[PDB]
Amino acid sequence: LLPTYEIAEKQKALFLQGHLEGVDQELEDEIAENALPNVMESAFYFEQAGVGLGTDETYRIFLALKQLTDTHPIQRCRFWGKILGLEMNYIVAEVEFREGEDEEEVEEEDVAEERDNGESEAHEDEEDELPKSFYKAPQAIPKEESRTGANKYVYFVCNEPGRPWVKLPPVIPAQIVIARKIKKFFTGRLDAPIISYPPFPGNESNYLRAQIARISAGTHVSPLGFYQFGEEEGEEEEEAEGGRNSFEENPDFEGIQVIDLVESLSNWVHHVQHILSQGRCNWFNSIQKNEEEEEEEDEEKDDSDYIEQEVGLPLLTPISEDLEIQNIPPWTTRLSSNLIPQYAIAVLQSNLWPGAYAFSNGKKFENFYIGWGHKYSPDNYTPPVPPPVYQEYPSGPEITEMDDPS
Amino acid sequence: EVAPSMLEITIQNAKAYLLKT
Amino acid sequence: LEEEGENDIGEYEGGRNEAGERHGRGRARLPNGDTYEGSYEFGKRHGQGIYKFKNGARYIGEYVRNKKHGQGTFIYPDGSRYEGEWANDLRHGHGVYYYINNDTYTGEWFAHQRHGQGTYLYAETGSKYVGTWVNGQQEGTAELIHLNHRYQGKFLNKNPVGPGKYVFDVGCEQHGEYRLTDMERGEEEEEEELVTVVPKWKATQITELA
Amino acid sequence: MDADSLLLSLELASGSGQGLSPDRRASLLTSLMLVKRDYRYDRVLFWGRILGLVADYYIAQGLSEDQLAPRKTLYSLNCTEWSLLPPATEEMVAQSSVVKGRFMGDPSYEYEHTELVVQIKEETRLVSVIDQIDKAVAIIPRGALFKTPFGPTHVNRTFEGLSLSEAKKLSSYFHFREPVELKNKTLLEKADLDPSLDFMDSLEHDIPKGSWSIQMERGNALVVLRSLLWPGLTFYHAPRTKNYGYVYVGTGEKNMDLPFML
Repeated sequence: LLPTYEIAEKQKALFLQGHLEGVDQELEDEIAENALPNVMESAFYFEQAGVGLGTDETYRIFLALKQLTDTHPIQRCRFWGKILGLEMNYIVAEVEFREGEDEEEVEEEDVAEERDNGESEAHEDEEDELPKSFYKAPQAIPKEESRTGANKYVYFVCNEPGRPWVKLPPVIPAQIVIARKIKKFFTGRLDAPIISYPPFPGNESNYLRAQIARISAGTHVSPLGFYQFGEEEGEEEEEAEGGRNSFEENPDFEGIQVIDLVESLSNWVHHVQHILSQGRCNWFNSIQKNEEEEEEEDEEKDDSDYIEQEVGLPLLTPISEDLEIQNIPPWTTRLSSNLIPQYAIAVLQSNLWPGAYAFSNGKKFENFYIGWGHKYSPDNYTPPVPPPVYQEYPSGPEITEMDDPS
Repeated sequence: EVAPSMLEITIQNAKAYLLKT
Repeated sequence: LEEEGENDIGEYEGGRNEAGERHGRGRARLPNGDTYEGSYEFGKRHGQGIYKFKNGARYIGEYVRNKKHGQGTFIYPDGSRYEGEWANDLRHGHGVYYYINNDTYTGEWFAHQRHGQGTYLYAETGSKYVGTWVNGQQEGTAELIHLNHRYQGKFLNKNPVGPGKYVFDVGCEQHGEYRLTDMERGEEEEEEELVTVVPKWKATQITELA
Repeated sequence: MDADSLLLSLELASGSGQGLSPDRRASLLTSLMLVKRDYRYDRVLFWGRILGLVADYYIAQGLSEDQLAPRKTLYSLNCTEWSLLPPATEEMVAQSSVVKGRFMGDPSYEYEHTELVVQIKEETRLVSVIDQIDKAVAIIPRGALFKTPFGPTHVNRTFEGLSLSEAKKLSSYFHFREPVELKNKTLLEKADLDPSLDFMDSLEHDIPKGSWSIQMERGNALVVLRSLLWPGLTFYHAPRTKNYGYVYVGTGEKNMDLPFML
């Protein structure tokens, strides 16, 4: 009894058409129209690019997205890519859900916040009181809301085609900061803890979500003019602090020539919002206190508690302005075949994230990460230094023992 | 006990292979 | 505050010797608002006692001639505390400091400073710096141990230096070196330009556990 | 990764996603058998692809009658024009060890390093990177080669492929080079090994431990061994057949963060 047969009996669930003898054709018409990506055409174009999986694995994920789209009410889907691992790889799909059908997690924070105010009552001993610590811990950077920022794109991950897909947990700004500060493999199991320095507040599923978001924020690129900002009428006075977080596909996209897409880096524009060093896509002020508390602290505000607003790159940025990795261009452009300029397609290679590739035949494009999910660095990944030891309470008169009078 | 020679080990391996059914 | 008012004695409840000085176990309220409860000798503190300061600071331990001595626990008003030996109102010997954010330092002490061998555990991360301490700065051969790994090598001014190796629990070691690299020129306000010495790891070989 | 079954090798090693274009695939298929006659090689192995910033180095090697003999390295920039490469020495590696980063893609490009200014070519860097990968993460299954008592090592014509149990074990895969740790092995360990089959160093004792991520693509009908010391390396094995081979598609940089990574 071989594991070749175990996948074979698992994948035949994909290959076999379901026994839908009694399911309405109108319901089948409403389902099988707009919920699917052209993974198969993408892999051929990435086969033109010199990357991508083989056919048989691509058609198996092409099957796996059918059962995924049939089980869940998916509005739009795209094959995000494949992140390899120690025991098994991860097959990742980037999707968008329908309105009003989201499985909202019903307030898991309501339980965690009610386990610290355990006041002890009815104990009368009014001597030897402990000096209470004035250390207010720095505020944890709040998670981004659904359909916004790094949490805008929902990701499902399956180990193999024919296996059930599993929902990735949403990503945390503390997770992204630590995921940048660490560098670990994936073990093929999402329940494996990330045992690293600094410690990751989550399992491998949270680290996979953080790595995918970091790849998406810096590799997902589109041809210039493919995507355009929506023309919202009436919001001309609210552009001071909030950037444009929405984009739409341009119906008038005639198309950039492949030779222009290769010779010029500026014809490729990113289509996913950048993740800040705070760990968000939109900056949050951790010092913004309540208005009822600000009215009494306006006379002793020091100049050491200001946090500079982390402003990242906006939407639709050319890849030529991405940071050069020690005079190395962050993106590699080449033709799919140098002997033919007419049916060259614009092979784009992410030097910042090895394994991330984007094609363009002139009109169609996709982004596709097949790697290990790790950021390229010219030097070593240096583990962080131990934090500096906090300075002890100074030995002033309140620690110097007052002398004994006669 | 003297360790068996490589010639003797190959002889035992050859005898056992011919004893395979 | 150690300049005694020789005429301002303050309140005292306890025994006295033949010369009128305070002797034996007694409780004294000093004029600075501080309180003491412990044994006395010739009008001076000796033996076990508790000195509670005005702002919330408090020492529990032994005293020798108006000076803290022996084993003692001082709980500072910021919520931090120290438990260990004392000598002439100074942190001395082996002792444990619990910091303001549950950080735990355990090791030797010398003149209110971290000295000798010491283990500093960061509460937020869980990493422990085990090694030699010189004037409260990371120095000498030391181990930064965190979870599944430990770096074994040298430190200098909280910036680890020189050759070293990382030992992981999976069965491997990574031999390399730390190079003190000075590329961060702070554009901050013009106050005491701090050379932010950034140590960079440069590995040379990877070995198994022998 | 034989040239005769290069198309099958590329289709099976495409599970790592780092395939090749049909332009480069058919150019490789034709050019390896051209290099095979032009230098009179017994067998030709496609080494893989070293990615660059402008062009990609396509590397392949040729072998003599002795399978353990030093092989001859050739490289290309468009899978058509193949140029030979010089062998590496100790001074060759010691110079090239100080260069870090990705390859530019131009063989005449030169890297400058300050020693306490040494000029180090990219073709100089390419040769050492190829030889460092060849000495470290080369894989051959057990029983693929047999060593005659006369000294030369030949391809075992009776090799039917590894079994299903042996394909899941790291000890059944051996380094495709001369033994190093086998000489340091004791006589008691030498008594249990076949001199004609176990004459190489096994991947079980590879330094560091856990450097191989062995995986079951299509359920161990294809056995995929991905190197963790060198990212982008994928070795495919099909049990009960003669299909085997390894391909490196990457930047040619060692993962010396591997203790940090595991």
